[PDB]
Amino acid sequence: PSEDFVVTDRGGIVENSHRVHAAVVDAKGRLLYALGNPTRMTLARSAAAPAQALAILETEGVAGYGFDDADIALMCASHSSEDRHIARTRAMLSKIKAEEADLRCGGHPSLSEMVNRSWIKQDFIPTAVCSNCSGKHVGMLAGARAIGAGTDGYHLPDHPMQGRVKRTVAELCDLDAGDVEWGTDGCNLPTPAFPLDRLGRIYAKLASAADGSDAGEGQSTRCAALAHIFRAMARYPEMVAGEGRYCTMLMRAFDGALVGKLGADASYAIGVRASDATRQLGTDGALGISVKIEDGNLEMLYAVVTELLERLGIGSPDVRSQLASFHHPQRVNTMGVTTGGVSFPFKLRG
Amino acid sequence: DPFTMTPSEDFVVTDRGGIVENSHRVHAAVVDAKGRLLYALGNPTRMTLARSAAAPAQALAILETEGVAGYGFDDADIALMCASHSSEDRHIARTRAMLSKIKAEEADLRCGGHPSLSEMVNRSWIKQDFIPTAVCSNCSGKHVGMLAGARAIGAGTDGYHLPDHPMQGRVKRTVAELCDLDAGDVEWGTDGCNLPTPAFPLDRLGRIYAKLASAADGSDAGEGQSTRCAALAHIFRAMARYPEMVAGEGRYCTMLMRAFDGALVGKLGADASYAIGVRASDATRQLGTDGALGISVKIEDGNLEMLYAVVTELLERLGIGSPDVRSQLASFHHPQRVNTMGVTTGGVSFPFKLRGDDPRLAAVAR
Ligand SMILES: [Zn+2]
Ligand SMILES: [Zn+2]
Repeated sequence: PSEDFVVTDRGGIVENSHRVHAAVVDAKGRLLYALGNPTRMTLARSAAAPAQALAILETEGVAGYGFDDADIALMCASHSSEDRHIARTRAMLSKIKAEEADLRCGGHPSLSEMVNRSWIKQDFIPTAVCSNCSGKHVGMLAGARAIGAGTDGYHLPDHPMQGRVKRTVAELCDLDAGDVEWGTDGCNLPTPAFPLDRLGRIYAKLASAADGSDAGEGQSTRCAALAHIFRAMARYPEMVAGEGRYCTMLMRAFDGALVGKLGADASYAIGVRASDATRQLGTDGALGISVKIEDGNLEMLYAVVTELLERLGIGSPDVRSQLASFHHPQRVNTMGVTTGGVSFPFKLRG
Repeated sequence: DPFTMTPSEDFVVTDRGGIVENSHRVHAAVVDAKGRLLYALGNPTRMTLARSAAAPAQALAILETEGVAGYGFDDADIALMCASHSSEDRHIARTRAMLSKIKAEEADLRCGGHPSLSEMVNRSWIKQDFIPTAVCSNCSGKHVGMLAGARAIGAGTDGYHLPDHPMQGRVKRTVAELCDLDAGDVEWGTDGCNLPTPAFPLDRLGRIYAKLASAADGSDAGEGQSTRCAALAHIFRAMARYPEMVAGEGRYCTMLMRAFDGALVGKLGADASYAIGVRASDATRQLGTDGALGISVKIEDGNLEMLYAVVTELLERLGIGSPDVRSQLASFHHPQRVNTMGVTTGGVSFPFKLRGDDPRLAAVAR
């Protein structure tokens, strides 16, 4: 495994360096390109949300609630707690006849500094309905209600809804139950850990299912649900994160060519639909990308993800230039002087 | 394998339920009053931007500027020269009092405003829609001292912050001399407050602080000192007596220095460097030196929360502190990992190994 770093400098002098791991996999999960240790055991955190959305959508009876594509995107989200995410959360609660008091997630400072500053000015204390995970929680309420399971402990590991989540994660990873480890996330759900390349496998299967759907293929019910999830994220990326957020600007820039998702502590995953770019990389199908910054730095994650799309030729220069402020973050001091930059001395191995 | 551990494996690590979340490479040097390396983590000579952990050397360059003594700066003013302060009202007030002492105005500052280094101060700013200005800079005390030096020598206050200005020529020389380095062995960038900022091997940052602490020792014992040594001792005394000017309420540097009640001074450098100067004590003697001691730390990826955890762990391993004094730092030592429903999800640990084994075990500094 290579010593792959992203490095920041001040006047050419090394400031910080961050170890990068990355996996690029085809639709079956075969490893195509790598940085660092592409199989590093990694907490997927909220980059697992589409698999959790799959578990929700595959639960008997959930279809009768009439969740729409923006609802599903919110199930996939780490949203910024904008008023529009709160509103959709309440509208999802109304659809399943539940109440904010039924949520088992808690409030937290918004993932958007601008939202949080507006909260601070107004003395606003976030509650359960503000959780960046509030959409997947409503979905898990919905699933528990759907099969009659009882709603108080829908978040606990021994509840049938978390059993479905756990089975669904392992099946998407093509792992045995024993090879996925579990802790607890900030929103109080079980959260999985598995080799980094398998996170890319999940998103390659999202993008693969989307390709099979627009191609009129016989699809399994699971493939069709994955296709729907892809479609929902790509259509409502503002629900997946929010205004000014990397995930939203990425997906907006690519206009349905890919879906992408943040994991807390600096994981990222992308599913890329089949394209001239994927074919040039040497695969006849969809593509998956997963990334982990070893030390957890988000600013460096987004810089590295954007540099990696460039290395991979994914997008056009014009399309990627929408992400320019993430690719080379601003390094400007309190008097407007540029003090340094970011570098990418890493080499993608194939 | 505990019998093949290497500096490349010196890490501080967070976990979720025992599953590794993040890991951060640790570099540290522990040196005696002459800079002799006593203990190390990672690469103790890593070329490193000291950032505002260099501030006591800039304060020294200010105080050794002929004619500055006539302004009547007091020990709290000097502590503020050594500061990365929280932009509390008292820090802003002292900045304006220092401007008045040298007959200058806020428009003479060449630093700019920025969100407070204190979350609580920043919250009050956000409520009031307050836009911070030059006089709010965490470096304002330093900048005023540089204005004072430029005035005292007749240099001209426009440009005091630029490398070619004699005040910055004084800084650059003073820094190299404290590190015992030739000029070509210190590199220079520009910091957030718009001053030249130095980079030199990590151990030399410990060297500067060992020299602060040593000078304090000599002054307190009544030894005849050079003008420089007496000035170092004054800087030490100022930081240790007014630690709230060096940082602010709730800040690590202030809580560290209050807890130790004069036994040491310590200072943050941005992007996760730390420096501590320790007066001679039973603890330093058990560590095997007959004088003062300096410590310098760098988290490679720049994480501050991990910095404070690591510095506190390292003080415990060095036997510096009592569990009682060091217990005021307990929230820094083991950062809370509690989710939005009050459940603890994980923790920090310190898989690093202080060195200073089989002779065939190479200690390749990395
Ligand atoms: Zn969550
Ligand atoms: Zn400064």
